[PDB]
Amino acid sequence: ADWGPCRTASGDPFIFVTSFTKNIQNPTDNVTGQTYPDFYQWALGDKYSGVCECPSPNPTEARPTLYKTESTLAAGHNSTYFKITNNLEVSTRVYIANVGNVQVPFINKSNSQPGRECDQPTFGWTTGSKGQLSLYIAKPFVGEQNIPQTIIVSVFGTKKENVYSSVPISQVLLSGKVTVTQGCELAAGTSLDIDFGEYQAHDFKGRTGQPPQNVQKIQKELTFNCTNISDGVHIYLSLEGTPNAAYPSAISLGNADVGAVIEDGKGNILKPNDSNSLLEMNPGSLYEYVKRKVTTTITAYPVSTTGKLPAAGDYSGVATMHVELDTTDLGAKGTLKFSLKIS
Repeated sequence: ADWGPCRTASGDPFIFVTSFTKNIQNPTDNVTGQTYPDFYQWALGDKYSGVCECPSPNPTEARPTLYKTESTLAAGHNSTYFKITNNLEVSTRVYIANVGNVQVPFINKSNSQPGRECDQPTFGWTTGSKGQLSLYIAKPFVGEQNIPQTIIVSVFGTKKENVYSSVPISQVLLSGKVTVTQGCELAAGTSLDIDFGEYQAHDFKGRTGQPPQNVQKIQKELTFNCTNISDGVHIYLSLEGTPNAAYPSAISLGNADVGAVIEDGKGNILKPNDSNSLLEMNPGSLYEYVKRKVTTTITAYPVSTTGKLPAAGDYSGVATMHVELDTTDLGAKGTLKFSLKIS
């Protein structure tokens, strides 16, 4: 006997089913505060039957339906974001006819469609069927996070401002998956010239597969800033480059008789274009949840490839560093540029 709350035909809310997959491509985006606003929108084909309290089953007046939403999740980082998992938060908008996509929570939003849905349930109710979700990283995670089926919002309806039932007319069930990507980048400000300097041609004579007489070995420290790589993963350096034809352990210097070698300081040569030749780096320790600094030194020097007296000239060559995980090739991270002078 007065305008009041709406209910479904059964009394139990109608459940709308939603889901998404978010794949975060940039490793470094996996950071506290990262936000994907209004990234997923649902536009569902499901509908339900409903009826409201009214002063009689066929009242003289009509009234529009007013809608309220409430989050069914715990509070997140502000009044419109709510915790969905240990690491993720969500914010929602729900469509109300003749209003728009209204930010949850909201109250007393009118459909501006006066009616008399007061007697037997009527068909065609859709509130809940359309909405939009925003995702927020509260804490970064490694790998993937699966959001199991969870009710995230309750929709209530009424014919009387501020008078709502404790039982919603509809709810929104969400599931989904968020993934992150492993990555490493060479530290900024790292120069990649390796200048072997000058040698007399006679320094290489008769020294096949070895460095020259009076060799000045070059040492270089490499630091990679890696993200989303858990302990237990081995992280290697590998070289992409043209091997010397006579001595393939060496990188081409555009001369048949001399070449460039990179090794680990212990005589283990990192051979170019050889998928079995890998230099295991120190993977460091996680910090800021998902970051780690991965380091190695390399030792470089020219070698005689043939034992023959090389011609005087200015020689150069290149080798592109890759970082590989176990392999997964994270891609080219910088090109070493070799120079050698033979007088």
